[PDB]
Amino acid sequence: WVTVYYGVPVWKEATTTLFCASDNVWATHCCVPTDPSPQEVVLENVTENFNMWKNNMVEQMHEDIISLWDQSLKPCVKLTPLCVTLNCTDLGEKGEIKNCSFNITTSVRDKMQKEYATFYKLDIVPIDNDNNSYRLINCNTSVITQACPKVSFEPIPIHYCAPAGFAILKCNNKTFNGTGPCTNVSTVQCTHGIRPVVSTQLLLNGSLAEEEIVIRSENFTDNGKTIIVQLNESVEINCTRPNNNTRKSIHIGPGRAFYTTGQIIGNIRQAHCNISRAKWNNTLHKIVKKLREQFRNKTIVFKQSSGGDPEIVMHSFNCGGEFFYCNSTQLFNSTWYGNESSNITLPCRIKQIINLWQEVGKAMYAPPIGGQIRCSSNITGLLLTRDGGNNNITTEIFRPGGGDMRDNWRSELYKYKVVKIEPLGVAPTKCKRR
Amino acid sequence: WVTVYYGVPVWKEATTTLFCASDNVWATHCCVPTDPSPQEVVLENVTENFNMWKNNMVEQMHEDIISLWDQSLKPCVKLTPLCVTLNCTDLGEKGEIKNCSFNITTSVRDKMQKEYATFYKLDIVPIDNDNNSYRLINCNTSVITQACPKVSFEPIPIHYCAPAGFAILKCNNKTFNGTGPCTNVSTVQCTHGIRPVVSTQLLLNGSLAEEEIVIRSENFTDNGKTIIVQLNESVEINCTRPNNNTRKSIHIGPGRAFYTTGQIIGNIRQAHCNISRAKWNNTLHKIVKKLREQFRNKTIVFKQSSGGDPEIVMHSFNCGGEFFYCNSTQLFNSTWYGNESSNITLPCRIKQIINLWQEVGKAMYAPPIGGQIRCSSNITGLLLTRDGGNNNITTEIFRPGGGDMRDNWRSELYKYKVVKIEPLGVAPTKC
Amino acid sequence: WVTVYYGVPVWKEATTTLFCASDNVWATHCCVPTDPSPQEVVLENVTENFNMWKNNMVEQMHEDIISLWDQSLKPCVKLTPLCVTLNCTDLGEIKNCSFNITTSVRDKMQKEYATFYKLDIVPIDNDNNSYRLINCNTSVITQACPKVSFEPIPIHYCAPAGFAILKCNNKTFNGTGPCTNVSTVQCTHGIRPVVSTQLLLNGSLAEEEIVIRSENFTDNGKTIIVQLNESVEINCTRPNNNTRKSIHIGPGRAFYTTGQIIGNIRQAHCNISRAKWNNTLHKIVKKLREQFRNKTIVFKQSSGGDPEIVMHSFNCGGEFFYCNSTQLFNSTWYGNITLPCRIKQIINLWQEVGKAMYAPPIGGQIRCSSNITGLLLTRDGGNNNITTEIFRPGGGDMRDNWRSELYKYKVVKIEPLGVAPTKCKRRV
Amino acid sequence: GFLGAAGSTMGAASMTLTVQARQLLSWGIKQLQARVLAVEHYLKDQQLLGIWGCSGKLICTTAVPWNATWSNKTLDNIWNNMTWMEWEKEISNYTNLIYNLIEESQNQQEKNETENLTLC
Amino acid sequence: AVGIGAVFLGFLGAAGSTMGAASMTLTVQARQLLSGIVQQQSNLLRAPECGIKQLQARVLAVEHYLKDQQLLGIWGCSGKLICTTAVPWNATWSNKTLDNIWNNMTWMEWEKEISNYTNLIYNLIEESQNQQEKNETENLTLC
Amino acid sequence: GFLGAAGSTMGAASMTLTVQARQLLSWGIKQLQARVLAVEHYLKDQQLLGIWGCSGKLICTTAVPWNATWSNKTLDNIWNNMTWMEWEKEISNYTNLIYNLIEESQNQQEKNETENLTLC
Amino acid sequence: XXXXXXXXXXXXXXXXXXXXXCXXXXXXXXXXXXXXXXXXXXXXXXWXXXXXXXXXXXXXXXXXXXXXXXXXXXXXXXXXXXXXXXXXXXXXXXXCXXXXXXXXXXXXXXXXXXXWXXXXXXXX
Amino acid sequence: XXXXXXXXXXXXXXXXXXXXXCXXXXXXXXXXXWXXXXXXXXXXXXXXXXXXXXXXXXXXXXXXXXXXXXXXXXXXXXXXXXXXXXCXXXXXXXXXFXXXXXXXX
Ligand SMILES: *[C@@H]1O[C@H](CO)[C@@H](O[C@@H]2O[C@H](CO)[C@@H](O[C@@H]3O[C@H](CO)[C@@H](O)[C@H](O)[C@@H]3O)[C@H](O)[C@H]2NC(C)=O)[C@H](O)[C@H]1NC(C)=O
Ligand SMILES: *[C@@H]1O[C@H](CO)[C@@H](O[C@@H]2O[C@H](CO)[C@@H](O)[C@H](O)[C@H]2NC(C)=O)[C@H](O)[C@H]1NC(C)=O
Ligand SMILES: *[C@@H]1O[C@H](CO)[C@@H](O)[C@H](O)[C@H]1NC(C)=O
Ligand SMILES: *[C@@H]1O[C@H](CO)[C@@H](O)[C@H](O)[C@H]1NC(C)=O
Ligand SMILES: *[C@@H]1O[C@H](CO)[C@@H](O)[C@H](O)[C@H]1NC(C)=O
Ligand SMILES: *[C@@H]1O[C@H](CO)[C@@H](O)[C@H](O)[C@H]1NC(C)=O
Ligand SMILES: *[C@@H]1O[C@H](CO)[C@@H](O)[C@H](O)[C@H]1NC(C)=O
Repeated sequence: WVTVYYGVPVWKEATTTLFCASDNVWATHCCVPTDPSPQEVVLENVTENFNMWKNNMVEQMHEDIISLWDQSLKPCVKLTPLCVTLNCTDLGEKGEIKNCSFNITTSVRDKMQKEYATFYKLDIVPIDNDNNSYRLINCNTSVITQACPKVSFEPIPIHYCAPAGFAILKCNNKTFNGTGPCTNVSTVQCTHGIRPVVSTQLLLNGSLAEEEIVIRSENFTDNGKTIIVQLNESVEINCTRPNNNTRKSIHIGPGRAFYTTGQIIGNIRQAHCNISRAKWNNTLHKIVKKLREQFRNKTIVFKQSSGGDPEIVMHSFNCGGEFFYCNSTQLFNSTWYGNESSNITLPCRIKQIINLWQEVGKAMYAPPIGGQIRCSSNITGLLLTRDGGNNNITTEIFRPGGGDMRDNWRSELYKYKVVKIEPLGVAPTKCKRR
Repeated sequence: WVTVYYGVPVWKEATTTLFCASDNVWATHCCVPTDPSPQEVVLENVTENFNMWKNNMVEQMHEDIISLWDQSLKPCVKLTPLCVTLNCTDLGEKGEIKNCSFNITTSVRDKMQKEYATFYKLDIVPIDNDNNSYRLINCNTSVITQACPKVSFEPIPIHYCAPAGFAILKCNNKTFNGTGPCTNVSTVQCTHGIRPVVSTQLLLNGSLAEEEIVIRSENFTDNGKTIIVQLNESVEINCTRPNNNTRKSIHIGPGRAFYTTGQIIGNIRQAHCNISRAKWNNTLHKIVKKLREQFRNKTIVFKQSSGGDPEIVMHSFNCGGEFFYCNSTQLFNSTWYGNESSNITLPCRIKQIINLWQEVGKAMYAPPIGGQIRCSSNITGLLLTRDGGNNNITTEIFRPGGGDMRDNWRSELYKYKVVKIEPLGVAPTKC
Repeated sequence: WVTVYYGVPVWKEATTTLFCASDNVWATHCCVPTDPSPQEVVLENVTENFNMWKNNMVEQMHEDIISLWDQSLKPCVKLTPLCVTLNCTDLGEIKNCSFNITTSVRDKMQKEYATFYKLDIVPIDNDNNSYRLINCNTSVITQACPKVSFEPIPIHYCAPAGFAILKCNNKTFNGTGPCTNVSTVQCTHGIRPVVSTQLLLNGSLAEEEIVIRSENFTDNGKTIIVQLNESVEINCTRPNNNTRKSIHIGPGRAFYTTGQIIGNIRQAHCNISRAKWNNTLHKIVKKLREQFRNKTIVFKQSSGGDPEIVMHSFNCGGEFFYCNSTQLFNSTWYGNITLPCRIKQIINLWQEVGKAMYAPPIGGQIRCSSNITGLLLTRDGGNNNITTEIFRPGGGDMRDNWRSELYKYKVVKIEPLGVAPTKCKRRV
Repeated sequence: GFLGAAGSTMGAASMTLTVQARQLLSWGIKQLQARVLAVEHYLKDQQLLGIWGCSGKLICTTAVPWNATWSNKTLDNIWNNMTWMEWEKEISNYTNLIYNLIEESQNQQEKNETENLTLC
Repeated sequence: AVGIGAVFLGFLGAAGSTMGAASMTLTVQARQLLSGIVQQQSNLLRAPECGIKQLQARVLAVEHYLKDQQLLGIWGCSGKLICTTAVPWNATWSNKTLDNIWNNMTWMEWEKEISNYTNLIYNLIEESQNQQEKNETENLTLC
Repeated sequence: GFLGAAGSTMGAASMTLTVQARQLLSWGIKQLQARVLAVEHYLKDQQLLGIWGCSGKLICTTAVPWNATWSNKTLDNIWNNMTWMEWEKEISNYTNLIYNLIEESQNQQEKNETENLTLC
Repeated sequence: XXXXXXXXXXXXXXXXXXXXXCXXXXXXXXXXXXXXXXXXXXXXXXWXXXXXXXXXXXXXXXXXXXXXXXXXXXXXXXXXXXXXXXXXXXXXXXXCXXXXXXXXXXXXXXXXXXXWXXXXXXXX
Repeated sequence: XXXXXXXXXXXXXXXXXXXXXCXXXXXXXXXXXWXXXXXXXXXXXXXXXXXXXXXXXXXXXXXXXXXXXXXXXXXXXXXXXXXXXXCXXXXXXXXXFXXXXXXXX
């Protein structure tokens, strides 16, 4: 009369805790081995509504990244004893790197030892007006923790996996705009491999579009929303720190060693980064061609972002353990009209005291790496912001940079949603109970 | 023939972990919502033995309270750089509040900064023979942790609830003396709302007796036991901290600030509590009548607790966010006979360094609250201790204050016991 | 016809997490009550393959002991204010060291005195008076809490439901291979987590004679575990009537040291019964010759006076003894004893990097009443052609102090679901 | 495959009830709660199936009439022209009413099984 | 209003009633216990914002449910509130008139009366089911 | 005794299935994981028995004649002259695929109960 | 003997919730069913609701089941009743009463009003 | 079920053996209770169950029969009979009351 069916293939939207599979900090945290050849069950006749900007998988990824970084830094050397006056001189540009001396108590707590350390200008703030007395940029208002040299934060592919009772639905529409119905949807246990790459303007080592550049925005006419551009072909970006550094340790406690550059061999050089000019020009041409679909009959103008701290206006990234802040102005300085047809060297600065999550009263010190650093990354997407208050004219201005760190992960999680399985269904059959 | 019955209305005494529900430390911990119109079932013809002095719900409440107090102080500022010599001058009786200066190293390790802070006399102990040289009390033998200004410890009603498979039995005898059989028993899943109020002599904001004053003791003959007096009517106690304080923040580290009082506006005035004289006089008369029933044909004399330690000879409480230590001598200084017929302002001291749970090597610093503090609490019970050795006289001596902290909560949990449900059983049948 | 059976008494060898029961660091950890006398089912007509050398119960015991020790020392005093120059005067095995230490009050420094052993004092200058606390240069020395006992007590390792512990009851079992007398228990016996390096004190005795087990007996570099059926009584005496005092270095955090030694200062010695030890070595060589036939057995030691490599290290309840093994293993066998020992207060039992523990002294005088129940010996390689077999004390690591007791146990996973043929139809 | 029948008709999906039923059963506290929660969800459904006289069955026919205020499409379309997702959405507002009647029906059956037929 | 079985007394309401009358409220007790997880999940949905103590309480509640269900599953009692077996009652377990047991005793008094024999009785019940299980396949006329 | 029949023949050992069944269910993360794992194994086996038409049984004959291979011994050689440990070794292979046959057979039978087998 | 007495709001608005209360006296609340019924002007009494006091085992007339509630406070020994969106047509003299619970050793039961309170006139 | 007053009125000048019946749509078994709904008062119980005299009931108040044909009568309605003869089916059919007969005398 009324028949109960258990094992009904239905689900409802739900938020749960996801676990993480891999295959240092990521390998340790995402300790679950992955399953080769995931079942990837195709749903032959379903339509599922997605919304990449309300996806709680991004919120969980963000919280997991912050928690993992915090746990990784807890069992490490604190730099509180170094919040002292620094007597700094210049090396060699012409003042970018300083050789600073100070009086610090050593591991045996009865001897004051004069020590020398090498600091970058961005990490040093003047104290006095003599141009010699400096202090660490925020040591009086925050606790600076040295990253453990044995703990690697290098991004690796990770997979977010649903617990039993839940499933992840993946949109397999190659041109899906991140919101609305997807009519070609499959069910997976885990997401694809996602690299937790931290950057502020360009998306590095991400996924490429299958057929075309896809430009996504929560509301394209709302100037306050970040535009995420997913490229269909990567652009190679080759960043380097050519200075050959010899590292030394300064001991500041019973087993608490401060790491600094001991000496620089050869000449001091700028940590430039090279992007191919032809590939970037074609990339911008194709971005303009797709962007003009949302902004009809407008000139597309690329400009650098409004002035501010390097974390806001420069391209920030982790290259081999060093944090580079590159001047991207040469990449976003052009006017395109739509009637066109078809090396860039970016200077960069190195900053050792990093506050990646904008925490109050906390900062990380990245110890120097000796030798030279070279990275080759793939630019797979862009974060653009459209100027506000810009109307009544025939041109649009786009600037690099998005919102917070979530924008770097939505670009990978845009095709996934987590659903809860509801196996109990009821149908009005006519069978009697007995 | 053996017949198996499942759903048998049988239970056994058991100890389990109860969860906390509520309708701030307590709002955060007791996150589970309560049920509307909670289910209570009266058990007819059921006699159940209760013993309020062997009730594991009290032990759990005690451990949970201590655990939350310990957890809430974990991320807060530890006041270790302040255990230094203080140059303290009188601020005003004039010496109750002192203006103390000290040389403290600030967040910059090579720069010494002279700072000023305001401390109460009870928190400052002289160290040298210089009348102006003092140090913080117990800072050399304990770690003083500042309470976080954003964390409120104000007690709210909470309910202790049994997990499924267990039930809480309640005694509905309005004059039950806390031990022995109870013949009016009901089963509930959650206790009534209990406020985790901390005090040393008077029980504040508690439950009132349904019918008359009920006096309970594990053994009345044994004078070493605490006597818990549950009142018929509450007595209102209105406590004031009249000083208008301005909070000041002293930075003692890289993101660690110490909070003190920078200035006081107006005159320095004594904190005090106002208890109605007629209501207290009636309360003591009624208590004496019940004590005479327990202690037949004897004179009942109330005296203040002996000793000089403000923690045990004064009425202390946390109200308004500050800890008051009030001199209750005016309340417990009387002689009553059997032929008796049918404002009191208590001076109070403020103490900022509180060893609230009698910990070894630990203390909390209560930061000052600016403005003035007003408090209105209900006195719903008393803890009395009887003097021993008076076996050759006709007068009994009672003093305020009990022998334990748990006694403040037994007075609320005395009517509840936790039992485990045993739904399965067997019996012979006519098969 | 296929019939499914549930509750089948079969199992596979498996590694799972074991929990712990006990009747102190082990107290409040091994929180489960023990069996009301052993609950054991003897399994008749069964054979079970055992392997004491690949038994993950030993590895779990190792990890559990390290974790317990690491947790036990966290809420204790960290001796970082003491890594200062010491002015030490000989009493020169034990020195009276004075130092200027800042106390709990940040504005005041006191000149304190403490008693340190030579093994815990590092010379730092050429004046023969300036010394520093050992390893404080690079490690954090944590004082053991004086209220927490590290005495080894019997504990029982228990399997979770769905798993069972099988025990081999073959009194002469070689440690590996098929066992023909097997029983089922839920918990192991009262194993003593004794920390030692050669002597295996306060262990279990062999049921019969002396049983000598090894993973191979022909490979070089492997431990030989000798289990005795008779105990050898040892009374290790530290006849120094110490009076202990505390030094307050932080806000209720104090360092505990010996304040004075009353009477004479004498080297600690282990009084080992001569007849029992001589008979023990005699019986050991008599059984050892069954495995190393037609050979002379001698004891020729390893290397010199390295407390953590060559000397016999063992605990007594806070006073760690480092004994000179050459007193006991120097004989030639064919056809009282007073063992000198040193005391070391700064130890690193599991060779951790950046950490060390300070063991507070025990006041009064002490006697370490203990039994030799077995030995960990290593054979000297390359002597197969000289007619004399050379053995030495030591070798291996801490795992061999537990393998000698857990050799008779294995953990198995129960597989209650079986399939078997029947005569019945489903009758759908 | 798991949920492979999700886009199929209600009739066809009845042959995949065992595919989902097995899949549903399978740092630190963060993940330990998930395992406990998964068990509770499994048991939640089993308890509901235990309350209803549906224990041990994938398809359980009840004794509750369907002639109420419930939205009920012709069976030809429910089983051959509808999937379970749209079906469950169609009757979503009546889910609790349906469940309550099923429990009530079982309680009457229990009275017959436990209170009336007092045989042995 | 008129009927048999004091369901309206609520959970444990019949605890003070005699064994016979209280047998009409087994459903009341069972519903309170056999819905503990369903009800707990419903209570959890009222405050989604809601470590060791909570997991121990939840695991214990699950273990108690599963142990009762396993024990009834081992006995031939699955799905039944009242279950009878093939085990005769021993005169040593309790020597009383059956009418007085059912009409002059409550279940509390009864369970106290036979407490020392409860585990013994349970073991006998299990033994009888094993014999029945063999009878289901040993007697091939049922197959 | 618990597992005392392991060295006994399969026939005799079939009488202690409840002895083992009772014993299959019977830094705080370590103890909780041990308890959760024991619960998960119990439920895993109970679900497998209940997806098959074996719920509530200790001995369950299913709708499966023996297929090619699967067993190399007859009824007397297995039940009277062999132990369960020896049996597990004898059929250490052929431990899968049959489970899907049984699962599908049970689902087909439950569907048939509402379509054409001993119907309604 | 039982001396129940009713009290109620002086007046209610039309199409608004209404409530009333009844105090028990000289009787156990438990082992009896608290009840309320009301008589419209120039009409026979109609039963409205009842609840077993021992466990709040409420029951109500089907006509009012969708817009009625009943509760009691054992601590106060008092019953209460309410109805949602009370219509003007609901005006009546509403009385509370105790219906004895005629429990037998056989677990039989019956209930009917026995002890009546004076009515509380009410209108919406 | 439902209850109804079969007699619209049961009035007499004095001392009549007045009677009324309580009819029903279905049997009320032993629950056909009676009450005296006196003017300006809550109704008094007249008889419990089908014929169990109410506590302190008058000796002259008779009750008889049951269920769908229950009845009650005065031995003699000597005084104060002007009360409606209410009855109820206090059984499965909730606690439905009859219209009540307009008794008088
Ligand atoms: C709790 O205990 C009381 C007292 O034992 C129980 O009440 C008693 O119930 C019996 C029925 O089992 C009553 O007997 C009946 O009395 C009437 C009186 O007119 C008589 O006509 C019947 O034939 C029968 O004898 C007894 O009077 C009654 N006693 C009292 C004092 O009320 C009560 O039922 C028990 N409660 C539970 C929940 O078991
Ligand atoms: C959506 O349609 C595409 C084809 O346009 C399907 O793509 C195939 O997906 C399978 C997945 O196993 C691959 O093996 C094939 O190689 C893909 N084919 C091509 C031509 O690329 C896709 O699976 C469909 N997805 C859904 C959910 O219906
Ligand atoms: C996509 O990639 C192909 C690669 O050949 C390229 O030709 C095409 O222009 C790209 N599309 C866009 C929109 O950039
Ligand atoms: C970056 O390096 C790769 C080889 O690692 C090379 O293919 C690519 O052309 C380089 N990019 C630029 C912009 O020079
Ligand atoms: C310091 O400690 C001693 C005991 O060692 C105590 O007597 C003294 O009062 C303490 N000082 C302060 C300021 O509390
Ligand atoms: C305390 O304050 C309350 C506030 O309402 C007032 O009623 C009471 O009389 C006051 N009592 C005293 C003793 O001041
Ligand atoms: C999807 O729909 C088509 C008809 O449009 C049908 O043939 C096919 O079987 C459906 N898919 C599934 C998985 O049943």
